[PDB]
Amino acid sequence: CTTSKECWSVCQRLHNTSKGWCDHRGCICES
Repeated sequence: CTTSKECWSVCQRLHNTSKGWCDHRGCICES
């Protein structure tokens, strides 16, 4: 990631979800 904003196009481009934020384990994916 860069910040929280690179987890907004991660599971939206893989699955069918929306937003996210970045922790030090990876990207969080919220619907």
